[PDB]
Amino acid sequence: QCVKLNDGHFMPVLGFGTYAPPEVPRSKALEVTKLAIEAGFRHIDSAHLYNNEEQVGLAIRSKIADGSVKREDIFYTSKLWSTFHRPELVRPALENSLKKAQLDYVDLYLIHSPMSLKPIFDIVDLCTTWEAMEKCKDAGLAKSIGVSNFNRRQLEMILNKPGLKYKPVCNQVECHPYFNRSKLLDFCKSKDIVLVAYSALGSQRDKRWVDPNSPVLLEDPVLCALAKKHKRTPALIALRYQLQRGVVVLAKSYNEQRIRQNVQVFEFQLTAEDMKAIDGLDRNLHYFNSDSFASHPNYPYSD
Ligand SMILES: NC(=O)c1ccc[n+]([C@@H]2O[C@H](COP(=O)([O-])OP(=O)(O)OC[C@H]3O[C@@H](n4cnc5c(N)ncnc54)[C@H](OP(=O)(O)O)[C@@H]3O)[C@@H](O)[C@H]2O)c1
Ligand SMILES: COc1ccc2cc([C@@H](C)C(=O)O)ccc2c1
Repeated sequence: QCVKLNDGHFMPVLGFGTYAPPEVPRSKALEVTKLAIEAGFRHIDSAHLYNNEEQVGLAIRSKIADGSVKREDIFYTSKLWSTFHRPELVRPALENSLKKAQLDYVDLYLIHSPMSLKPIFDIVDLCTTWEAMEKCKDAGLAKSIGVSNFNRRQLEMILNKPGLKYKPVCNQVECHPYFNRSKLLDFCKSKDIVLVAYSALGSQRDKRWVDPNSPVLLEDPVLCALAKKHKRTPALIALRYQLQRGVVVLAKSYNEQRIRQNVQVFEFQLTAEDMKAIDGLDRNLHYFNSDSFASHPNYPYSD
């Protein structure tokens, strides 16, 4: 299934997450992105930060060359990293991501984070960063442009700026049953901005940012009980939850079985009572909980 964005392009509602930590060889991203596309994923989420755009791009070009898909069938996202917020650095950074992937355009280019870093924090008017993003859409470098990790206030700042040409099409944010972003999702729906959920399966629990004492989302007893009722798995319940909320959902897996499993989210439905039960789990838990974000002047979870 796809969703129609506010600029008239379409986004597949289930996306493949490609981040793996540096202990995973870079060659894995090539293999698993091919597996994802063979499984039926058509939306692939990457970023300059992930140090994998060469491999993810090759995987996409590999699947086109062999006839499985056409370029126009794939929705490829990359993200502008926080050391490149100054407007003069935006287009060169996007052109670098395109060169690494060996693609002519990205379907989606996002501001990865509102928290600017020296080109150690920076201060940058994100409205000027946005104006540079609009120019990248105009140039045809990106079909669509959006943001990531923005709160309501930061999103309004873009929506209210004088002479705005393009609204962000989405806001890709941490979102799952323990931090379900209900109020932000309502705001996004009011503005025809799609919410894209990352860490929808509870994150990779990487020690750099996630406390290992935090509860493990896929062990949640309500999710396990719904998995048992539907004869599915807790991951599938958590992905289907987002789709029935009107949220576009990413899922990372580097495991061949689980990659193929995750596309089963299209094969069943949760009832109103099941959705109410999952909505009940919300507990303001963001897994990314680190001094490196929390001390930033533009930390999104300040509101
Ligand atoms: N915009 C941002 O700032 C931002 C931040 C974080 C993430 N993201 C994007 O969102 C993507 C997804 O988020 P994420 O990487 O935190 O991971 P996730 O999608 O929350 O996945 C968490 C863990 O779930 C496991 N998993 C996947 N399918 C499963 C299944 N069917 N059953 C049981 N376990 C399963 C995976 O382990 P295996 O690999 O072992 O299957 C994965 O490591 C990222 O890869 C990246 O593309 C963006
Ligand atoms: C709250 O704000 C943020 C900002 C950037 C983030 C970047 C990542 C990277 C590692 C990613 O895209 O995977 C994760 C969490 C993040 C949270």
